[PDB]
Amino acid sequence: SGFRKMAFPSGKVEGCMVQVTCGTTTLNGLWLDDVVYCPRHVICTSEDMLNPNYEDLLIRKSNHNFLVQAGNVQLRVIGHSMQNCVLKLKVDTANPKTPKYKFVRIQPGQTFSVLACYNGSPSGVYQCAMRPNFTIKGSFLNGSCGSVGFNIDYDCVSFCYMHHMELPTGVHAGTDLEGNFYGPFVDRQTAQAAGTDTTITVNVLAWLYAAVINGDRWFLNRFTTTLNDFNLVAMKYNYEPLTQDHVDILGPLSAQTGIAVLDMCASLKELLQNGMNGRTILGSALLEDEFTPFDVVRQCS
Repeated sequence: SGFRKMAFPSGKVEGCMVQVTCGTTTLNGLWLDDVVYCPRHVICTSEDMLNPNYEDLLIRKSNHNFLVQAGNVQLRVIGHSMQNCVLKLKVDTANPKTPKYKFVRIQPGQTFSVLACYNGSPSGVYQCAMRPNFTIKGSFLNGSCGSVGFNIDYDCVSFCYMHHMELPTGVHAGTDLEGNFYGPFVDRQTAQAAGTDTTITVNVLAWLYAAVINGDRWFLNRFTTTLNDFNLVAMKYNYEPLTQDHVDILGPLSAQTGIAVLDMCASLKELLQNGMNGRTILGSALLEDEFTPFDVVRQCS
């Protein structure tokens, strides 16, 4: 019983976090085998941040310009190279704690765990969701650049995000482990802002299934709707369209609970049109959209 925003256990990632210093800029890196990954803007200075030419900035550096610290052990850099917006720092020692791992890019609407780190040292772990507009609503303070986001499956860590910057609404932007930004964001000072966002409909429905699995049934009703007329109401409340694939993915939950997907949609339609009238669902007074069908199945079922 119960439902919480649950993150993956972080040990496997914690053993990969290091501190990378260059000039007076210090931030976090990820140490896998004999490579350290970090945001390339570690090579920047404040007065070249408006319009930096990273290729020029990097060609002017030597391996000894990069201090890498793994706890108390200093790691000797024996090479460096740029891959898109990350820097790969070759070091002389393979990380003995390297887990089995993969670099995966995630989709908007998918969730992951973030290990917030400062000066190479982990601070906390929380669950996140990639918003439709390719930002994340993280919790990050100065110096959290380089903290990573990940998923764990059968002992293998799929790294999907490295933190790079905070946008003006206080939401966050980063790239995947190959250095490619999520969204239309760049690592330089511009007017760039988060675009408009939508609510992740399939997650909201998954979450309503979780609730039913946990005994919250007040919002259910005997009605059913077509996928077309549901999406008519969705598009009006700034919800993403629902698809047959969404319905298929919701299958396992629908069958476990006995509530057909389109029946639950009738519930959602009602909730959007009249609010909750002072009631809560799974401890929340608003529709939660940062729980995938996978997440629910993992916690419930």
